[PDB]
Amino acid sequence: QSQLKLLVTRGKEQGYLTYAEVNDHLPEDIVDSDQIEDIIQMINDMGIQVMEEAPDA
Amino acid sequence: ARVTVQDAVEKIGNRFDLVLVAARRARQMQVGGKDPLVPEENDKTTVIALREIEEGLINNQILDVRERQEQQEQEAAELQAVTAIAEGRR
Amino acid sequence: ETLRVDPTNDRLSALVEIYRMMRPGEPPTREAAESLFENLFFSEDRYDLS
Amino acid sequence: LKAQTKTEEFDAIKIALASPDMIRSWSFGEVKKPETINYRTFKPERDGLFCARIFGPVKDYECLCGKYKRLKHRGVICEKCGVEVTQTKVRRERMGHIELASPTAHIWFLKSLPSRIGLLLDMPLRDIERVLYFESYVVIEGGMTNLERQQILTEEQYLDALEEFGDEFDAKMGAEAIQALLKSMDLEQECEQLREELNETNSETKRKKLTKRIKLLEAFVQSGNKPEWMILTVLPVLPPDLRPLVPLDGGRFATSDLNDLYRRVINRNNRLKRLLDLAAPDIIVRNEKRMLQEAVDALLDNGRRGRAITGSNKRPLKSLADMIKGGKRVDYSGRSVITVGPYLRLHQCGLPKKMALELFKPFIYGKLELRGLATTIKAAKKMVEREEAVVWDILDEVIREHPVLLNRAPTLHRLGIQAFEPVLIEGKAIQLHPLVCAAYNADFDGDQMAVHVPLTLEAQLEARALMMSTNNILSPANGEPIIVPSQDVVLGLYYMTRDCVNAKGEGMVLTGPKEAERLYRSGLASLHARVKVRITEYEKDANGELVAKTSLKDTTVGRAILWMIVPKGLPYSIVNQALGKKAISKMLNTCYRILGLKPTVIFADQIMYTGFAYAARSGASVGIDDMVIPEKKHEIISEAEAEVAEIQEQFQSGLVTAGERYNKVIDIWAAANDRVSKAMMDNLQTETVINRDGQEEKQVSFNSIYMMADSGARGSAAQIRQLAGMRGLMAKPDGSIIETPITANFREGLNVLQYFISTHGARKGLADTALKTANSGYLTRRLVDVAQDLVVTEDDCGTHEGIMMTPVIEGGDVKEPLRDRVLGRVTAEDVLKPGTADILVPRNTLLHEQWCDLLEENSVDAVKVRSVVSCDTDFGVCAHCYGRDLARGHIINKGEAIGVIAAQSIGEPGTQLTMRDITGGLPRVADLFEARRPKEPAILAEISGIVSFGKETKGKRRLVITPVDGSDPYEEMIPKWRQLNVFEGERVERGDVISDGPEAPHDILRLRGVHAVTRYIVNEVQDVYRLQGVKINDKHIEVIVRQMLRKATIVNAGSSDFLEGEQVEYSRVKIANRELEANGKVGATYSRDLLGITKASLATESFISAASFQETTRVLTEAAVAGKRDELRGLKENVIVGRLIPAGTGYAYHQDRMRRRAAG
Ligand SMILES: Nc1nc2c(ncn2[C@@H]2O[C@H](COP(=O)(O)OP(=O)(O)OP(=O)(O)O)[C@@H](OP(=O)(O)OP(=O)(O)O)[C@H]2O)c(=O)[nH]1
Ligand SMILES: [Zn+2]
Ligand SMILES: [Zn+2]
Repeated sequence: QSQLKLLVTRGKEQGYLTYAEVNDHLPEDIVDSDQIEDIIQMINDMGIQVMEEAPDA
Repeated sequence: ARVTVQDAVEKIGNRFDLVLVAARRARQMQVGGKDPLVPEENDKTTVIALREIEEGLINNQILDVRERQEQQEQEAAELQAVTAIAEGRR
Repeated sequence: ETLRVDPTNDRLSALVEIYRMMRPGEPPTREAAESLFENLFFSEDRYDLS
Repeated sequence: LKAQTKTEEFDAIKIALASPDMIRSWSFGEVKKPETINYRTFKPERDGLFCARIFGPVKDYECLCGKYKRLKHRGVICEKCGVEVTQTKVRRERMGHIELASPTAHIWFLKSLPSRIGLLLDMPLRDIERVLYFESYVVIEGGMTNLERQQILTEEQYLDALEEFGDEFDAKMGAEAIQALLKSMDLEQECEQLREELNETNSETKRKKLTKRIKLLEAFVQSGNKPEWMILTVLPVLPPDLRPLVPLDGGRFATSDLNDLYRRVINRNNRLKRLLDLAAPDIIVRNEKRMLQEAVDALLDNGRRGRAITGSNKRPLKSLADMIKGGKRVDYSGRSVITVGPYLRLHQCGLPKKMALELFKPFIYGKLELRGLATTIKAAKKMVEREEAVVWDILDEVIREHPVLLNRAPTLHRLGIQAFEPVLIEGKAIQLHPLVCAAYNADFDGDQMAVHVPLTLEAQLEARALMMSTNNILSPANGEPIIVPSQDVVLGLYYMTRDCVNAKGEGMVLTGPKEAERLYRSGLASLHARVKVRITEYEKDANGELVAKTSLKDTTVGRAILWMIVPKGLPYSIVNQALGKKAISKMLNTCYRILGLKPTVIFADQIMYTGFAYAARSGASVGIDDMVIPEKKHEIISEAEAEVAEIQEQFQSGLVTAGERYNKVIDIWAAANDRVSKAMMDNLQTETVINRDGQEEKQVSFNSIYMMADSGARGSAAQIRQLAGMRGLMAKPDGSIIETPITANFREGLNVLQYFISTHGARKGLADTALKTANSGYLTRRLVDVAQDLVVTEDDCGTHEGIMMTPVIEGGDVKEPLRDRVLGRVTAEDVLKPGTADILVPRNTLLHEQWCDLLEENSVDAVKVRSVVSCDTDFGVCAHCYGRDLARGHIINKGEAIGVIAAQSIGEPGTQLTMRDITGGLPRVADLFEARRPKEPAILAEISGIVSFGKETKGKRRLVITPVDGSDPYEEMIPKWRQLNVFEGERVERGDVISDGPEAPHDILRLRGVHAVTRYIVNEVQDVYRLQGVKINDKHIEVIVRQMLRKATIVNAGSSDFLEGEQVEYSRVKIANRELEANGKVGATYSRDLLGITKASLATESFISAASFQETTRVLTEAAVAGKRDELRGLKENVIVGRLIPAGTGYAYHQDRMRRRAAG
C-alpha cells in the first residue's frame, strides 16, 4: 500500500531518476548497502513492466 | 592507382573485393613467384597489383583460373612420385 | 500535521527512534539513546559551529 | 569423418551454468592452503594459491626443485615434485578448484534483480530466500500432510510439526536445503500442470504472471542446465598470473585483491571442514557456514551488501565481477604536434625523420639485410641505432608507397582517420595538408595527431583504397565536398577576382596564358577592368567526348590567369567570372561530378597553391583603421536613448504598462542595434570613389575586413558588428537581458562595467560548450550502439513502395523551399509525367538527371523513392533502397557499414547544437530519437466514426469522446484539462486531430502509418538542424529509424505465442514460410511498434554484444541461465573476440563461413 502507491505515483518517471527521494520514504533500518541495487535496477531498463515486477518481489 | 583506385572499382564493383583481389595479387608478388605485368618503375607491390587491374588484366576469375592451371601443373606433372606412393599402403 | 504523522509520544521513544535511525544495529538502550543525541548538537567534542 | 579434438576454428561460443563435475574438468589441482609465497625463499608453497604442481612453473622450462632443468624433460613430470615442466605461460591458463564442505549460493543467481534461484522456485528473495538459508527459518521440501511444499517454518513450528507427524516429511534448512529444494523440483511436470492451470477460465487478471513464468520455465528446461548448479559446491580458481603477487622496487610486493578473497574463503572453508570433525555446536558451525557464504559471495561479486574490506586499504576489494563490469594500446604507432604543409599534396603528410625511423624499424631491418650492408638482423639494429646516413636512403625505399594513416583526438565521423603517403621532413613535428585540415576539425593551436602504420598487406591496400584522403573528397554526411578550400586559399582566390574599374586597366586583349606574362611584367594592374580575352572553352554532350569553343569574353586579369588551373571540362570562365565565397566549393563540386576523381584532386591542389600564392601576393592585413565606425553611431544611440527616455517618463506617469515596458524598451535598443549594424554595413560595404576615365563612380570597399567577410575566411556579420558597430543586448545570469546594451565596441574603449557584464556571456559560452561537446558524443554512443549491426546485403531486392519525397515547405506562411533532397536516390517506379513516360522504374536520380527534374517545370514536386525505412529486406539493407551518398559518386558498395557511418554523420554536427512550443537543440534531437511522449500529448481518432459525448463526466471522468460508425464503438478519455477541436455529431477520419497539440510518435506509427511517423521524425529532426544551419542528408536519419522500428507486436494466433513482442525479422521470415508451408492459419498478423534508441539497443541477439554497453552482471547471468550462444554475425561482439569484422573488407569471409556453417 504505502510503499507501492508512493513509489508508483511519484516516479512518473521522476525525470532525471531522482534517487535521493523515496529511499527515505522506506521503513526499517536505513543507510544500508543492500537495498541500494534493488532500486537502480527497477527504475529504467525494462520500463513499465519492471515497475510491476518490483512490487510482486 | 596512387590516387584512386577509383578507376579500378568500376572494373570490379564494390571496392572491398577490389582490395581483396589486389591484396591477393600483391601477395603473389611480394613473396613467391613475382613476375609483374605492368612495368615496375620502382613501385611497391601494393600499387603494382592495382595498376594491373586498371590495365585490364589480372582480375578475380583470372587469378582463380591461373591457380587452376598452377595446380594442374604442379600435380599432373609430378604424379610419378605420388603414384609410386599410392602403392605404399597397397 | 507533523505531529499527526509522528510515531513517538515522549522523550524516550524519540531518543530511541533517533538512535535507531543513526546507528541501525544494536538494541537502543537508555544511556546510548541519550548520549548519542547529546553528542550531536550539544557537545563541543562532537559538534561545533566554531 | 572429421571430429578434430584440437584448438581450431570456432563458429560460435556457448554460455551456460557449470556443473561441479564441469568445474572438476578444469581442475588442475585443488587449492587447500591460504599460503601464497614463502616468507624467506620466495618459493611457491605446496598446495597454496600459487602452487607449481597445480598451476604452472615459475621459470620457463626448469622445475620447482631443480632435478630437471633444460628441454630434456618437457613432457615428463618431476620425481620429487609433480611439476609439469612446459612453459611459464601455462601458469596463466591453468585453472584449479576449491571443494567446499557445506553448499554455497552463487551471489549472481541469488540476488541480481530477479531472484533466479527464487523465481525458478517461485519464492521471495531478500525476504524468505534469505531467512531460510541464513540459518533462521527452516523451510519445507515437500509434504504429503498438513504442510504444503514451500512454506516457511520457525524452530517452534518445526518441532511441533515434527511431533504431529515427522519421519515422513523431512525438510532441512540452510544452503543444502535450498539445494534439495531445486533438485526435487521437476521442471517437466510443472511445465505441464502450469500450462493447464494458468489457462482455465482466467481473463487479463492473471495472464501476466502466467505467460511470464511459463516462458521462463520452458526456457530453463530447454536450456539443458540443471537447477542443481544454481548453488555451487565446487568453486573454481582463477589462474595465478591473472592475479599475481609480483615484487616491485626494493621489496614491497604487489598482489591482486582476489588473492585476499581466495585466501579468506579458503580459511573459513577449512575451519568449517575442521568443525565438522571436532565438537559440533549448532550455533558455531552454522555461523561458520554463514561466514563461508560471506567469503564466497565477496569473491564472486562484491557489490552489494556492506562491501568486504581489509587489506589496509579503506577502499573495497576488486572481486571477479568487478574486473569485468563497467584503451587498447597498440604497437607501430606514435603522435606529435601538427603543422601546416602548403608545399604538400592532397595525399601526402609530413612525417618526421627520426619518427619515421623508429616506426618502420622492422621494415628497415629486413630491407637492410635484404640488400646487403647489414650482415645480420642485429647488424641492422646496430646500423640503425647508429644512424649511418645510408640507412636513411633505405628508409626512403620502405616508406615509398607504404601509406600511413593519421588520426585526431575528437573522432566524430569516418574522416577522423585518413591515410597519406609518408614524406620525410627534417623536423620533429608532423606536417599536414591544409585542405583536409577541415575534415579533422583541426586547428594549429597546438593540437597533436597520432600516426599508425598499416602492417598487413591487405591493411596497406585498405588504407590506400578506403582510408586514403584522395578517396574522401565528399563528406559522408552530405554529398558536398569536404576538402573544400578554407580561409587563406579562398581569400586569395577572392582577390583574384573582384573586378575593379580602371587603374592600369583598359581592354587590352590577348590569349589566356599570354596574360600571365602581362601580370608579372607590371604595366597593367590585376583587378581590372574588366578586360577582354580569348577563352578556349570545352564542353561535351550526348556522345560525351569534347567540343571546343573559342570565344571573346570580358573577364579580368585574375580570372584569365586563374583559368589555367581549371581542368579540361567545365563550363569555364563563368566559374571564374563570379568571385571567391561559396561558389569556390561549387566549382570544386561540379568539377567532380562532370569529370571524376583524379581531375578533382589535382584541381584542388592547383586552386590551393594558386590561392596561397596570390594570397601572399595580395598582402591583405588588419590595421586598426580597417574597421571603420559609422558616423551616425552616436546619433542613433542618442535617438534610441531619447525614445527609451520617453518610455521611462511615461512609465513614471503610469500610462503604459510598467509590467512589460522592459520588453518594449529592449525592442528599442534591439532596433537601434539593427540601425547601427545596417549603417556600419552599408558604409563598410560600398564606399570608395576611384576615378574611371572621367571619374566619379562607386564599387565596393577594398577594406580587408570586408574582403575577409565576403569570402568565407572566418568573418561573419555578427563578429564585424561587434568590431566596429556595437555589442547588443547582453545576457544576465538570471537568464534575463540587461536594458543597457554595450554601446561601445572593440574598436573603441570598453568600460569596466559592460565588460564585467560580457564576462557572463563568455563564461556561460565556454561552460555550455564544454557540456554540449561531451553531450554530443554522449548521444553518438547510443546512436552507434543501436545501429552498428545493419549492413547493405543481398545486392538489390525487390519492392517498390517508399516514402513519397516532397520539398520541405514552410512556405505555407513563411516561404522557404528545399528540393535537393532527391539525388542519388533509386526511383520507386516511373513517377509519372504531365503527359506520359519519362522516368524509369529503378533508375537512380543522377546528379545531371536531377537537373532534368527542372525541365519538367515546377509542376512535378513529388516523387516516390525507395528508402531504408521500407525495403522488404531481412537482416540487411537493399543497395538500391539506400542511395549512394558517399565520398564515392556511385551507389554504396554491397557490404559496407551504413550503421556506423549514419550514426557518426548524425552525431558529428552535435558540437554546434544550442541546447534550448519549441524546445530546439540537441535535447530536441535526443527526445525525438528516444520517442518520448510530450508533456501534453494530443489525441487522435483511432477509427473513423461519429463524434459524440460518452456520458458527461461519469466515472471518474472527465469528458469522453466516442467515435462510432459502421460497427463497434470506442471510448477515449479526455481529462477535462485542455479543450477540444471537434463538436458533437461531426464525423472524423482514421487519425484526425482532436486536441490540436503536440503529437506523439507512438500514436503516429500505431495509427497514422509508418511512412507518416518516419516522415515526422525526419522532418522534425531536420527542423532543428535548419536553425543551426547544419546540412545532413535524410538517408542516415532513415537508417537509424529503420532499426528504430526493428521489433513489433503480433495480435492473433500463430506459431508465435501471441503476447510476445518480437522483431519483424523472424516475423516476416516466418510469415513468408507459413502461407505456403502448411496453412496461413497457423500464423498471426503483426503490428509495428515504435521504440526509442536506448530501448531498441537494449534488445540484441548476441549476449556478448549486450555484455558490452548495458549492465554486464545482468545480461551475462540471464544469458547463463538459458543455454544461449553467440553465433555470431554482430560487429561489436566480433571486435572484442579479435577477428575479421562481418562487414567491409570482410563480409565475403563471413558470407563464405556463413554458408559453410550449413553442413552441420
Ligand atoms: N591517376 C594516376 N596517377 C598516377 C599514376 N601513376 C602516377 N601518377 C601520378 O604521379 C604523380 C606524381 O609524380 P611524381 O610527383 O613525380 O612522383 P613520380 O616520380 O612521378 O612517381 P611515378 O613514376 O609516376 O609513379 C601524381 O601526381 P598528382 O597530380 O596526382 O599529385 P598532385 O596532383 O598533388 O601533383 C600521380 O597522380 C597512376 O597510375 N594513376
Ligand atoms: Zn622438480
Ligand atoms: Zn530494399
